[PDB]
Amino acid sequence: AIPEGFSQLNWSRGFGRQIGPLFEHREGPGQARLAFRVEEHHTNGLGNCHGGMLMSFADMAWGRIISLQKSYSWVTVRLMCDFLSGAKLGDWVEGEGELISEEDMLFTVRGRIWAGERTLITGTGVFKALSARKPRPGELAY
Amino acid sequence: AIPEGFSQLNWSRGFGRQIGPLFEHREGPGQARLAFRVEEHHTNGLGNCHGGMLMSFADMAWGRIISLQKSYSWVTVRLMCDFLSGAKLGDWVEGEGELISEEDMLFTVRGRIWAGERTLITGTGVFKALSARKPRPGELAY
Repeated sequence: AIPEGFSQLNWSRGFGRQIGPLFEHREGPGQARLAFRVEEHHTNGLGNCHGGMLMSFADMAWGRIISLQKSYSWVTVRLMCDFLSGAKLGDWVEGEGELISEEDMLFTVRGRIWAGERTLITGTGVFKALSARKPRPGELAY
Repeated sequence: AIPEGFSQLNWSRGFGRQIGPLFEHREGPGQARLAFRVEEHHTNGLGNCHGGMLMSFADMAWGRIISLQKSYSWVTVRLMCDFLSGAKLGDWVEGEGELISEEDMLFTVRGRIWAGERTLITGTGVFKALSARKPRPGELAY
């Protein structure tokens, strides 16, 4: 029962699959959102989401902006996260960034991660767009 | 062939196992260091370590300070990472923090992650120590 508007992302290999399952919001309003359900392999072994998981999730959730806007490959240059509250096993966690500025292909994204009415993380990411790649469904270039 | 001074950390479940294998430095000089070898499940599918992996690794590497000093459970309150260079498949990556200050159980740790002579990440973590837990071998309380 995936929350309305979301569909599962599918990787075959690499780090996204290690930390999945992750979900992306469909095209239109809320498209910039990713989500995940806290599962045992996300946790600290004690029923709570590991903060390292939430940072990895913020990295991907907030960088999603650049993918959608440009369909460029990109790399994190800076990531800053303040942790306000925790997530537990089975929480539906969501993440989104807002694109504030771009200078010479450095995109600054202000971001949040939340689980319902609880804000888990507030922070800022700076991502460097590298070069054009094959567009993916839902991206502007697709 | 684990680099001299390191032994594999072993988890049975949870997020550390998802992102392993990780290694910890033996007791004595360098004890505060963790390490990992970049494997395919760490990468971006293109031979390079995902930046989200490196942040998760920094979280655990830099918080290791509190574990060693206190054998307290702890939680990340703030994590800030500037990414200077990338790691590739098969690189031996190491991470360590230096404990700068403590106020009322918030421990501020200045940190680095490196692969040989390359610094991958410089940053700062603030960790909140929560309560005593069972000491682990190599920790001060053990």
